[PDB]
Amino acid sequence: AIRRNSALVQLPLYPHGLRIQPDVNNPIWNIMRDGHIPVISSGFRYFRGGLRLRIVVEGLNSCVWVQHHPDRPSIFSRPIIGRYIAAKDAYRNHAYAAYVQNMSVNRTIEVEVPFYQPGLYGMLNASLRFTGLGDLLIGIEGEQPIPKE
Amino acid sequence: TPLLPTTNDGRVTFGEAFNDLKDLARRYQLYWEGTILEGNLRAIRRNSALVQLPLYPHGLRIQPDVNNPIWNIMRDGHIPVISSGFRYFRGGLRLRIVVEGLNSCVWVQHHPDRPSIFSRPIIGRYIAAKDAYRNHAYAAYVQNMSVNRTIEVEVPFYQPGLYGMLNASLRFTGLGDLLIGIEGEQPIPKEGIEISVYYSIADDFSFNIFCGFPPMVYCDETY
Amino acid sequence: NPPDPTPAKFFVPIPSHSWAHGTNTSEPTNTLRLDGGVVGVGRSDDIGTSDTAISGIIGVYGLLKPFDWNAGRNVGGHLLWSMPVHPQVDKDQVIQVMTQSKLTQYYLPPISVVSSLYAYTRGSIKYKFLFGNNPRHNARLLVAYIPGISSDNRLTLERARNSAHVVFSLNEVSEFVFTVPYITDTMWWPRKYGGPQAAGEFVAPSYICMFILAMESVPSIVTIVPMIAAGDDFEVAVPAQPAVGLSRNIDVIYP
Amino acid sequence: NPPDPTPAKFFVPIPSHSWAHGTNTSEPTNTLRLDGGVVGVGRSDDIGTSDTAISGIIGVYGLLKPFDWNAGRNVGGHLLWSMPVHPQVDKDQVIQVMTQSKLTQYYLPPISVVSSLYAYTRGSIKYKFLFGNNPRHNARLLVAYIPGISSDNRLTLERARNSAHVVFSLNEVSEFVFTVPYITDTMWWPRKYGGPQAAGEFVAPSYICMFILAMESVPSIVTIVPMIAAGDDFEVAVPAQPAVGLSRNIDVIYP
Amino acid sequence: NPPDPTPAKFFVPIPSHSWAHGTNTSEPTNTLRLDGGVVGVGRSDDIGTSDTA
Amino acid sequence: NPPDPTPAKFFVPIPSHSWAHGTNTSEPTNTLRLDGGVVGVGRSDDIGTSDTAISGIIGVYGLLKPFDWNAGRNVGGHLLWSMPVHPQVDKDQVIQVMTQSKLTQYYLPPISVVSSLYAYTRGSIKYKFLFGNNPRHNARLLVAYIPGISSDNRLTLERARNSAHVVFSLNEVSEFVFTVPYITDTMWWPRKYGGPQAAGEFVAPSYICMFILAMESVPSIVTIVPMIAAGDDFEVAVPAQPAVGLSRNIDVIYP
Amino acid sequence: PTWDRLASSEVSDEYPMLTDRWLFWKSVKWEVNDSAFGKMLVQEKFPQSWVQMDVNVNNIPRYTNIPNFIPFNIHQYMRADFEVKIYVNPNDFVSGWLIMAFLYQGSEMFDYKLRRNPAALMQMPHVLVNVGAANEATLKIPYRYVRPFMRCKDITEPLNMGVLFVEVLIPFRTSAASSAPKSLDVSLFVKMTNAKFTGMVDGSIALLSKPIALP
Amino acid sequence: WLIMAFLYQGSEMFDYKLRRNPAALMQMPHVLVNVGAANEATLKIPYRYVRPFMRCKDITEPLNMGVLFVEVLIPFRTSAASSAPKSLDVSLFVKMTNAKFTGMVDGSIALLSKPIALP
Repeated sequence: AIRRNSALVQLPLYPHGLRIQPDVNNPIWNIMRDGHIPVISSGFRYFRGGLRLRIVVEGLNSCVWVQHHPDRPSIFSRPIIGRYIAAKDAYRNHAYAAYVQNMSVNRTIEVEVPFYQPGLYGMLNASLRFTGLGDLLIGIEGEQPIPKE
Repeated sequence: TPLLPTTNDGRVTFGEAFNDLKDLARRYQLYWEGTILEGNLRAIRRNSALVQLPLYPHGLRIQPDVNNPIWNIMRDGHIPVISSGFRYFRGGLRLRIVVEGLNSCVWVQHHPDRPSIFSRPIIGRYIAAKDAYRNHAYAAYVQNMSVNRTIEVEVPFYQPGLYGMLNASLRFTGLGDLLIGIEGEQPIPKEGIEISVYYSIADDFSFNIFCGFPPMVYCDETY
Repeated sequence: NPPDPTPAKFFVPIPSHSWAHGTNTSEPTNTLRLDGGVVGVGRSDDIGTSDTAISGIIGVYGLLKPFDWNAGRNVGGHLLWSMPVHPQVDKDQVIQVMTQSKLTQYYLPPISVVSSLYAYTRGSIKYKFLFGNNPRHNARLLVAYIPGISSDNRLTLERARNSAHVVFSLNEVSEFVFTVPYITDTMWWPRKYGGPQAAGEFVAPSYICMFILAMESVPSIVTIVPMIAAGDDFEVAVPAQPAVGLSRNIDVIYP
Repeated sequence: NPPDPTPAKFFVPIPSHSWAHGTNTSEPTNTLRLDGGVVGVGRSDDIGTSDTAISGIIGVYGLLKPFDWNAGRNVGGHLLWSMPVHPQVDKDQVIQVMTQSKLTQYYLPPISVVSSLYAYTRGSIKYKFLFGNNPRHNARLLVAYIPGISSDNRLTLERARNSAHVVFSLNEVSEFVFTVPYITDTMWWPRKYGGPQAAGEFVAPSYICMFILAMESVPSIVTIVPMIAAGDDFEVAVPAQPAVGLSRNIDVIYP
Repeated sequence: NPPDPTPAKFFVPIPSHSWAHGTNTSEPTNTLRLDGGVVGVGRSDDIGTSDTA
Repeated sequence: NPPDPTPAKFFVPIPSHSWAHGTNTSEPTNTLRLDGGVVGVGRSDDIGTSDTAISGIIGVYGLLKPFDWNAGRNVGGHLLWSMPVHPQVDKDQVIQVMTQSKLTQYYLPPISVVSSLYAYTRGSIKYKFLFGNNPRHNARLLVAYIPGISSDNRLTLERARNSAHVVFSLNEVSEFVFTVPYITDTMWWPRKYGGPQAAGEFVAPSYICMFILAMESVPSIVTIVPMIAAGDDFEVAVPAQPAVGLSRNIDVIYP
Repeated sequence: PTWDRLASSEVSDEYPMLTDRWLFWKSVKWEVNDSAFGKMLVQEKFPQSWVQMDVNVNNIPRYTNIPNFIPFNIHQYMRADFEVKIYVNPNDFVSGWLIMAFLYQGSEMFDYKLRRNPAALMQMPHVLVNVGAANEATLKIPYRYVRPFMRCKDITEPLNMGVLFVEVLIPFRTSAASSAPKSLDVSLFVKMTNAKFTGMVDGSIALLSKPIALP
Repeated sequence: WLIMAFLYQGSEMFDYKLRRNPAALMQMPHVLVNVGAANEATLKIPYRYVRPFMRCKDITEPLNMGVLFVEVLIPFRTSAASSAPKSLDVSLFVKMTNAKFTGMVDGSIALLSKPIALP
């Protein structure tokens, strides 16, 4: 409601991908199931590395900050949308690794999330609970017109 | 007692070192953000100043309020906190001014010989009579906002003392006002314009005499 | 005017440079100077740097709230004072300044403030105790630390006499320094007042406790003031949202 | 301030870098770290790599559904078990877990899963058989493979005794390993459950068959469990749409 | 973090590369392969070329 | 036609080059010439340069408004003339040309005009006095300067005889040159008529004063004309909004 | 410079005189009458079930009683390589097979219950045991865990590094007559190879609890 | 116990009154003084100031380089009897190490004023 520098998605980062919900209105998950990366990941118990992401956010024209919270537990297996994002991830924080991109210049963000986490491994195939590389947060940077659709 | 074997400030487990607070202060953070509406601005306005932004390494005096909550719950960033522990500094700043909703040109001037009069930014019309327009011969930088909406500028340390005072309240304590302004006739849209200023330390910056930290507050009891 | 045909290169336009890069990089910027090279503010030895090297900061002792000892050797085999050992000290162990419907202002040590700026931590912590007696008094103290217990419910003078402990004679010096090492199952420890987990759902990687084992010419009350600084082998890991903020403006807006 | 006139270069703006490139390239990206160089997570020998080298994976045997042999030497000159030899095993040769109106879950061997990720394949396949007898029983088995026939309608104990076959004595070991080589007219073989052609319109590049040629103190029933792994000279070719998916969520939405 | 001030260069944006060039040039393209270098289909003597001279 | 796959580079588009860079850089521009290299206007020795080196400009004396001495040795132990020593001379010490409801035109010395273009300054200032007597007259003068007082209210012939002073005999030459050095607590001094502070809230870094200690064949009136130029060790610091403008058009538009 | 030394400044306490020998643990008995494909004879959190094999009358494990688990009583962090031997007792007139494999930190995978099927057990490190020859078979389990040290007592669930499986690869099959057995006996011997204990405290400073079973 | 620390140009910080608490004084350069032993303790204050020279007279407020604190770290505690004191005496000795004066004028050319106290 009061949304001036606020988070849009709280996206838990798993090498084995999210728990795919297969449904009717986007059929890449129904018929392809999940990609080659969840399949290769299920065969292994641990991993030690980072991810590379590409966030292509359509229909938005100003700026899209992306923050990485490496000290956050792996609480959910789904992404949290908009308002429901917790009270303390609901806005851009200070001093976390972030990256702002103006969407008029380019609509594709290329980011690499590092492995900042204290164990010998990070757990693949999961269900403190510091198993992985914590939430990535995507958000708008100012007053914007959220279009219809 | 026995000592714990080293990891080189983290280079052994992660990939990098973390041995200097000067290095964390080189990661940008929000300096000031606000809106400027058409009436709030000046009447005969053809080459005029929009904000007069006092430049402090310890940041501005944060007003925590309801309509932008980065200040209420996060308080101020890592740079005001590291700055409060030191008495003097000798360096410049790096800024990023992201001015939204404006389509022509945005001159940014640096006035290094100006006193540190305010601890807040001055908006639009209220900007003093002699900073109200772009001056000559001051270091400036014009950027057309259609090409790119982000201005990257580095303000130098042009100021005559051995130090510049951190934690302040002639009075030549710091690196004076930065001025942001429009370069021509423009349509100031309804809902004004938003300016976001990010800043950090420059590579020629320093923190000097370490006195104590002041008393802090915890973020976790803001609600 | 020879024609130069070279195939155009693919380039990806972006609006700015890295927002996260602090070190080991060179960043392009438009400098508001008359000189167009790599220029830096002038210096001498006295305006001179690396006064921000973390070990030099977390080395400075910071004072924790003074507790006192009342009517000697006093109460036989008793627990005086104890706290979980971790870089941010517990809010009840810190000199406070409350004000009504503002925030609470804490005089955190230099080690606590620096550890509110990072995500992990590890290494030994030094405690420096200062006893407000005078040589007439005598007593003994058992300072011990226990490496894997997080709550004081279970420890007593005979359970804590089996850990690593030094017995302090209460007259050999006023200033006694006691180093609790870093003994854990893991290589980096999260902070207690940033993330990750749920505030009071926290486990410090050890406990420190102070156990015991009345003239009329001397002051009854012996006051002890504890100081805390990071050991020589102490490190901090990832930059994170500072757990603290300046008290420049202690006002707040609860929901 | 000398003027630098150099002719502008032609450049082609694009939105991102290669979506397909895995190896032998360097890709630009904005890394969310404090350090601005080429940085990688720290390591030791034990957290250490190339545990994903394909030959190391497809080398691990995977179990195929156990069939049994009933009442000895039993039925004179008979066909026990046979299947087309190709890296993905037939769905009726695999331990299954049906559920009603969900998908069917198959315990594919390590060789089958890896070959669902690639477009072509070639090389020998190892079969490891394990006989649940005990030395009292005896029999003989003719395991042969025929290189160019795709359906078992036409083969019998005298037609299959003219191919490359080994006669296994059923008591020399429990674990017998039988390698069917790669003999084809072509250099790469498509998979059976991805593309190209029409599912059951498939031709494996050979058939393997097991032919035959009753005490009361010993168990009548001898159970045989077959294991399958890729040979030493086995390779996979082009990355393609995986023929399989994880059973993490076995729900589906038929049209 | 030393500041690098180098004067921006003038560049002329165009939508693609030469439509007419057959020889003696190298053209940039996005190859739909797993390998990111200069790669070409394998050969022997019998699948071998300049049969179009 | 070999394919060249090289990863596209990230580039940040901006509309122009530095507006502030004067020196030590090369700037791209489109030159309106037939020749496409680094070209410059032809020269000889006589059309030849660095006639703008600041020391060569601020070295030229500029005249300040002439005051006169009236009826000799005249008034016992008296203050003749005095002003704060700083690179821009005070507006009442400068030959003026008023006009009604236009601006006021000042004949500033070469040192004053150059110091209206810079933010700081430092170094000694030379004064050259020229006495319109003829050898018949005699008198004495005490020119002294006081380093830290900004207003003449407090000084007198016995207070100013304790500073650094030279006693000038009024007949040894007509042209007397008196250098007041640079003695301050700070390394650069702001200008009086640009920023920073409030005009007449200014403190010059010293005062210069001229103290005293009648024929009928000779002219009673001795006129003194003062000249001012920068010393050999004088420097200017940061380019700032010029405190002055050309009088090409002396019209103005008050609010 | 190895990463167990990067967790604990105190050196490790190594008592090989009272560890590092073959200890007996459990014996389990499987029937002819409920031995099918994929029957689970042993499904234990390992080495938690081995070290806590000795129980009270109120059912709290006590490290004190076996000279092998004497250091587990006085430390809080520990790390060690294991080896599980399985012995089945040779009866000649029956036949059947056992498969024993170990699943590193198995109990917390989202697909745990799907990985019990003995087809999936032939892909993790395993061993096969007959009733004729191939009676003994020794597995090997190096220390592989998320953190360089395991907890020895509660405050949840110390010493849970994996899951040990023992399942029926080929069913326990008998002759149809009365001189045939109804069951056999399967015995599981354990030992520790590189036992490093750290964080030496008292006893009675932490507690154990009645241990929980895998579903 | 007494704690004595010095705060370079303390009087002009925005958070001056918050830095008086003796917890904050243990972070600036300080010394500790008992009544038993540790009677004498010498601080050291090198010249650190915004400009390389300090003013010696008015026209505001010459020679203000910092603030010197002396506070009670552990309260002055006595025995409960009459032979005990009601107070003690604390004496502060100063000296200058590298004294450089410049801009030699007369006297009576500048004035001093009645000095102002810190709040």
